[PDB]
Amino acid sequence: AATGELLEKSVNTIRFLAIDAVEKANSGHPGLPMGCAPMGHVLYDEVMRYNPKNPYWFNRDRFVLSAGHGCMLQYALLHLAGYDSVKEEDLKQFRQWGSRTPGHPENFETPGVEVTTGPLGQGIANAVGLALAEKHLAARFNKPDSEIVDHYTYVILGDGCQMEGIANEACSLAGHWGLGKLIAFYDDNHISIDGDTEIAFTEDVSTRFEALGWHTIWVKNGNTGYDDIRAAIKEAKAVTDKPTLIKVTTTIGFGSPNKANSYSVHGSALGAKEVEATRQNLGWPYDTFFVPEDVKSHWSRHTPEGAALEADWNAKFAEYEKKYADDAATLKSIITGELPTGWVDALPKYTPESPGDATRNLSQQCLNALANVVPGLIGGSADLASSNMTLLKMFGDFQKDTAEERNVRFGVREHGMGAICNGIALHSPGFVPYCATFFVFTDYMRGAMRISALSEAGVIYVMTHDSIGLGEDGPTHQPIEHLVSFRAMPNILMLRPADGNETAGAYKVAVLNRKRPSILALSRQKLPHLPGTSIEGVEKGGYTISDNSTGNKPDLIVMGTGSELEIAAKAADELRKEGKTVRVVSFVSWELFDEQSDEYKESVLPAAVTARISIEAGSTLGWQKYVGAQGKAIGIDKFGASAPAGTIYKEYGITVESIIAAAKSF
Amino acid sequence: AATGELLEKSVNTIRFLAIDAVEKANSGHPGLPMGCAPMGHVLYDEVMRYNPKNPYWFNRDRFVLSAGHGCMLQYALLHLAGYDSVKEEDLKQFRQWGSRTPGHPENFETPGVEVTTGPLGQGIANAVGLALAEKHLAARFNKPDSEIVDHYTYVILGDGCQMEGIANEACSLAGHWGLGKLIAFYDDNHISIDGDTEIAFTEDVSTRFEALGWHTIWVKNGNTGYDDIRAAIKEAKAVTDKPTLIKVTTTIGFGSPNKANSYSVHGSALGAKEVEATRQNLGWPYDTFFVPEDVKSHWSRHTPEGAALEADWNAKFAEYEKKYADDAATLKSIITGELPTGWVDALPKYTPESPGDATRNLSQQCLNALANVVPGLIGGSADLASSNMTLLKMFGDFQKDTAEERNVRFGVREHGMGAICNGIALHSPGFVPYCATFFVFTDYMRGAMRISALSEAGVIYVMTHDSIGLGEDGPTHQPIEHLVSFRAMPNILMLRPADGNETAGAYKVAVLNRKRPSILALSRQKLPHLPGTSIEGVEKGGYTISDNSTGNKPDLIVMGTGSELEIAAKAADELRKEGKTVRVVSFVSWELFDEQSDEYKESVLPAAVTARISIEAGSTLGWQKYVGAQGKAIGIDKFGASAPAGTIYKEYGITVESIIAAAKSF
Ligand SMILES: Cc1ncc(C[n+]2csc(CCOP(=O)(O)OP(=O)(O)O)c2C)c(N)n1
Ligand SMILES: Cc1ncc(C[n+]2csc(CCOP(=O)(O)OP(=O)(O)O)c2C)c(N)n1
Ligand SMILES: [Mg+2]
Ligand SMILES: [Mg+2]
Repeated sequence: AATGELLEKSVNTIRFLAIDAVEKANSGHPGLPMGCAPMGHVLYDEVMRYNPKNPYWFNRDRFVLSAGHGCMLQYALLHLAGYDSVKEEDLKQFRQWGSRTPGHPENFETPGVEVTTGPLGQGIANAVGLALAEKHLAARFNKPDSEIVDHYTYVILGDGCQMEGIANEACSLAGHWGLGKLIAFYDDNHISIDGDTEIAFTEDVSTRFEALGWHTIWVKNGNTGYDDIRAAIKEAKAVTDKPTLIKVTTTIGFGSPNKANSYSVHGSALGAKEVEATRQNLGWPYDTFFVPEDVKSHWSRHTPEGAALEADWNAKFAEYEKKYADDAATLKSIITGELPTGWVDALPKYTPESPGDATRNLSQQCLNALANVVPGLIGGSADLASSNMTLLKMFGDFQKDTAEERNVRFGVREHGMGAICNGIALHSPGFVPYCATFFVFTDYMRGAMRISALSEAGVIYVMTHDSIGLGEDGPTHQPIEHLVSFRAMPNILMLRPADGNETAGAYKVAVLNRKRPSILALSRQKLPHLPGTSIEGVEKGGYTISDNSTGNKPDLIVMGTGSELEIAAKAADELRKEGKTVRVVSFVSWELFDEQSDEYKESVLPAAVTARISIEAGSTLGWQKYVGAQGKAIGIDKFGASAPAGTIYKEYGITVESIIAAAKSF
Repeated sequence: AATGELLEKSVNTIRFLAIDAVEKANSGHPGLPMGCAPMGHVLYDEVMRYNPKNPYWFNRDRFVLSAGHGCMLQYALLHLAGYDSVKEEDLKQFRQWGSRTPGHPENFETPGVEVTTGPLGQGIANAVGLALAEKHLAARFNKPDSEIVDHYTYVILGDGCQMEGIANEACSLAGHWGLGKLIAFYDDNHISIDGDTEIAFTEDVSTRFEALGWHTIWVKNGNTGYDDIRAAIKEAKAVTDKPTLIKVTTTIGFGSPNKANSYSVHGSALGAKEVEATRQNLGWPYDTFFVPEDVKSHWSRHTPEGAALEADWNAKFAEYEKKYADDAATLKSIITGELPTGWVDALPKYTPESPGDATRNLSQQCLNALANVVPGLIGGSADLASSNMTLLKMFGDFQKDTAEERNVRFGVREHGMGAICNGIALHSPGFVPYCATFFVFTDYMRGAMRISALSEAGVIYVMTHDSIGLGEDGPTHQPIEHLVSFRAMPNILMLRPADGNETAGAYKVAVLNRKRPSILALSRQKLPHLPGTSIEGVEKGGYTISDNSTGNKPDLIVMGTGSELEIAAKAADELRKEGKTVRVVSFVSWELFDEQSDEYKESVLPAAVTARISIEAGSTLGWQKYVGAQGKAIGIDKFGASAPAGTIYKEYGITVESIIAAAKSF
C-alpha cells in the first residue's frame, strides 16, 4: 500500500485527472471525485480483486458508482488501474461524441463499468442485485473443497441516492437477505444541488439503515482518515450476515479553496482561476492529465498482480470442472451465456383443441419449463406470486439461509425489483432474470426499465393484468397508455401474446435476447388457443394467422394483439360467411414486425389493401402506421372502469360488432 | 362514544357491510376492513371533525385510505356517517359499472373520498401534501387571537405502502417539515398477498420512522384495544412538532374462523359457508347490508353535530374576515377556487425586440409573475431549483418554522413530490401546486402523474432539459419516448412551448386547468421568439404561426414543437424563397388540438394537402396522425449520446437540411 507523500500524490492524481477532464470538456462534476479520491484510491489500489486486462473475469469484485455524475472518479481509477477502455486520450475525450468516457457511466461503452448509472438510486439497487447474484452462485455451486464463487460488491452512493425511494426499497431487501458481501460507501458531504442537505434532508440515515438490517460504520474524516477507511472495510468483511453502510464524511470539492463545501463545485468546471488556486492549495505543480512517475510505477503492479489473481481462480475452476463436471457445466452456462443445446424444445406446445387459459397461467408453464434448461433463469414477483403466476414449482425461495433457491420474493418494491434484476443480468451474461407486477405498475419501476433498455440488460418483464380485462379493480389498475409508452421506448420488446403458442414464442424471443429487455403483457382472463398462432410467427412480430384471400388482395385486414386477437378472429369468421375475403394478423410485437424485410411486410400488409382494422384494449396511438390513411383503430383513449370485465368490453366497444361496423364504413 | 354491546355492534356493522358488499360483488377485499373496523370506528365516530352533509367544508379533518384495496372500510364509514354519496343502494353496487363504490377509492366518483388510492404508497404521500397544505395555510393566515386554520390529516396504510419507495420519500419530508398534525395508522397485520411478511419484509418499520423524524406509538391489540387506540390518537394529537406513526397490530379478516390471519382473506369474497361461519363466530344475526337501529341512532348524531361544527367555524371565519379583511379575502380565494380578476394580465408578453431565451428561464418569469396574482401557487423542484428555474424570488422556503413560505424544496424525491402535490391540489380548489425535475425523470414519478390525470388534480409539472438539447449529460438524461408516453395518457396536457409567448400560453392553460394536470416540456438551451406564436394559439394546441399559401392549399405544411419549431420556421423561409407556399404549424399541445372543431382542424391541416413534415427531438411514434402515410416525421427513435448538443442535432439529422430533403421527396 502507498504511504506518506506517494499516497498523497496518488490521491491528488485522481483529484486532478477529474478536475482537468471536466475543465477540458467545460462540462461535468468535479466535486464528488475531489471528495471521494481517498476512498476511491483505497478501493481500487488496496481492496478490490480484479484483472484490469480482463474486465469480464467471473470472480472479480464488482464496483458501482451509484452517484454516476461523479464518473470521473471511476474513469481516473480505471485509467490508473490499467483498463484498456480508459487510455489518457479517453480522459481527454470526456463527454465528447462517441467517447468511452460519457458524462455518466455506461457499461455498454466502457468495459470495466459494470452497470449504467446517472439516474440516482439505480446503482445502489444494482449493487443489491450483483450481491444477490454472488450469494446465489456461491450457495448453489461452492463445495466443501472448492470456494469457486467468492467476490464482494462495493458501491459509492451520495445524498441523492439516499433520498430516492428505489434505494430504500433495495436496501430493505439487502438487509432482509443478509447480503454480507455488499459494502456501500455513503459520501456524507452535506451537499446536493440545492446546497446544504439541511434544506430538505435531515433524517438519521445511519439509524434508518440499522432499521433495514444493515451493519453501520461512521468514518468521520473521509478526506484524510485512510486508516479509518481501511479499518471500516476490514470490519465490514468481518460482519458476514448483514450488508454494511460505511458513512464516509467528506468535503465535496476537497482542495478547492473557493468552491469546497458548496453546491458551486457539484456540477461545473472549476474554471481557469480556481483550477490554478486548487493546484497551488494542494501543491500540484504538474501539467494537465499528468500521472507522476512514482504514482505510475506504484499502480503498474495491478497488471501483473491482476493476471496472477485471475490465473489462481482459473486453476480453482479447472479443479472444480475435474471433480464436479455436471455442476461446472451448469455454472459455465451462467458464466459464458451459452444456453444449453435444445433448450427451446422444453417450451410447451398447444393446438386449438387445448383448453382455453389466461396467458398469465401459460406464462407460468413457460417459466417452469425454462427453469429446467436455462440455468441462469432466476426471479419473481413484487408480492403477486399467486396473481402474476411466477413461482418455479421445483424451487424454494431465495433467502439469507437458502440463497441457492431461484424464486426471488421482492415484496411491494417494483422499482427496486427492476434495478436488482438489472444487477443480476449484468453480473454474468448467462443470467436470465425475470420480474413481475401488474402491467399498470410498470409506471413505478419505469426508471429501471428504461435503464434495462439503455444498458442492454436482458431482463424479462412478466406483466399480467394487462387491460380492462382485469375488471373490478377499476381504472387505478387498468393499463391504457402502457403498451404504446413502451413501443416508443428504444431497445425494448413490447410482446402481447394471444394464447399458448404466442406465449411460448414470446418466451423463446425473451430468452434469446440477452442484450434487449422483453416485456410480456399477459391476461388475467382465460383466452382460447387460436388456429394459426406459432413461435415462428411471434419471431416476426406481425404475421397472418388466417386468410381466405387470393392474389395477396384480401377485401379486409383485421389486426389484433393479446386478448383482442380472438375478437378479430371471430369478426373475420362472420365477415367471411357474408362472402368477404379477410386476413387476420397478429401484432404480438410491433418492434419485431418493423425489423422484417419490405417483401415480408408486403406479404402481410399489401400496399393495395386499404381496408384495415386494428383492435387492442389500450391507446389507439401509433396504430395508424399499420391501418393506414383509410383504416380504423378500435381501442381505448380514456381511463377504465370498476366493473366485471365483460361489461367494460361491451361499454368500451371492444367487440366483434365494432369490427363489423368499421368494415361496413369503408 | 359507544360503550359495551353498542360499541361491539357498531364495529361489527362496519365488518359485515364490508363482508356483504364484497360477497354480493363476488370481488374485493374483506380482510383489511375486518381488521381495521376498530380504528375506523374510533376515527369516524369519535375523533374526526367533519360535516357529513358538506364534504367540502374547508376546516374538516382529512382521512386517506392509502391501502385503497380496503375501500369497503371507508364506504361503510361514509355510509354510517350520513354522506349523501354512499347510500345502501351504493353499497349494493360495489365494484359495479359506474357506481359511487368503485373497487379502489376515487375522489372523482365519491364525494367524501379526498384523493384516489389503490396504487400502494400514493395515499401516505398524499396525506403528507394535505398536512403541508394545512400547515402552510395555518402559518400564512393564523393570528395570535384567530386559529382559523386548524385540522388534522389521518391516514391508514398497510405493509404494501410501507415497502413502497414513494412512502419512505414522503415520510422523510414529513419528518423534516415537522408535520405534527399528520397522524398515520400502520395496519400491522403481518400479511400481504405473498402471505406472512417474513417472506420479504423484516425491517424495523417503527425505528425507520424514528430515524425519519417521526413520533411513534404501538397499539399491540388493535382488534379489541379500543381504549389503547383512543389513547394513542390523543397522544399523537398532543405531539405538535413531529408527525406520528401509530403502529396498530390487527388480525386481517378478524372474526373469520377459517380465513383470519392468512393471504386467503386479503383479496377475495369469504364465500357462502365462511360468511355464515363469520356471522356465527361474531354473533351477527342481521340480514345483509343491515345497520341495527341502535347503531343507526348512535351514528345519526353526526348530521346535527357536523352541521354545528361547520357553523361554529363559519362564525370564526366571519370574525377573521371582520378583523383581518385582506388576509380573509386571500384565504377565501384558496378555499373557493375563485382566481383573482385579471390574473392572466400578469403573464409576460414578447415581441421581435425581446432577446431569445431558454423556455426554462421563460418558465421562471411566468411562475414569478403568477405568484403575485395566484394566491394558491406553491411548489418547487426535486433538488434542481437553479437548473429547472423554479424559485419564486419574492418568497423564502417552506420549512417547519417558516411554513408560510411558498417555495417547496423536495430534495431528490420525484415520486414523493408528485403525490405530495396531488395532496396539495385536492386539499382546496384554489391551490395551484407546481413541481419540477428534468423531464427524463418523469419516469421515477409516473405513478403519481398518472393519478394526477385520473383524480383530476391540476398539478403543474415543470419539466426542463426536455431533449438531446441538454448535450453532455448523455442518454441517461435525454428524453426520447417521454412526449408520446404522455400524449397517450388520458387527461393530461403535454405542452411543449417554443418561446416566450408559447410559455405564457402554456401557463395560462395550466392555471385554468384545475381538473387536468399539465406537463410543460422546457428547454435547457436558448431559443428565439418566433413571429406568430400567441397565447390564443396555445389554447388551440395546434395552430398556424406563418403561411404564404392561398385557398387553404399550401404546397407544404411543416409542423414542430418546442426547440424544433425554429428549425421548421427556418426551413419554411428557405422553401418560400424558391416560390413554394409553406404553412408552419405549432403543435404545442396535441390534446388541445384534438379537442377543436372539424372546421378548425381542416383550417390548419387541410385534407387535400398530403405534403406534410413534422420535426421534434423525440420519438416519431404517433406523428402519422398529423403528417399522414405520405408525410414524413423527423425525430429520434433511438437513445441519445454524451456530446455537445449541437453535435447531437447534426448527427441525428434534426436539421433544416432534413426538412428540405423530405420536401424534395414528395
Ligand atoms: C433520479 C434523478 N433525479 C435527479 C437527478 C439530477 N441530479 C444529479 S446529481 C443530483 C444530486 C446531487 O447530490 P448528491 O447525490 O449528494 O451528489 P454530490 O453533489 O454530493 O456529489 C441531482 C438532483 C438525477 N441524476 N437522477
Ligand atoms: C404499487 C402497487 N403495486 C402492487 C399492487 C397490488 N397489491 C394490491 S394490495 C397489495 C399488498 C397488500 O398488502 P398490504 O398492503 O399489507 O394489505 P393487507 O393484505 O394487509 O390488507 C398488493 C401487492 C398495488 N395495488 N399497488
Ligand atoms: Mg452530496
Ligand atoms: Mg398487511
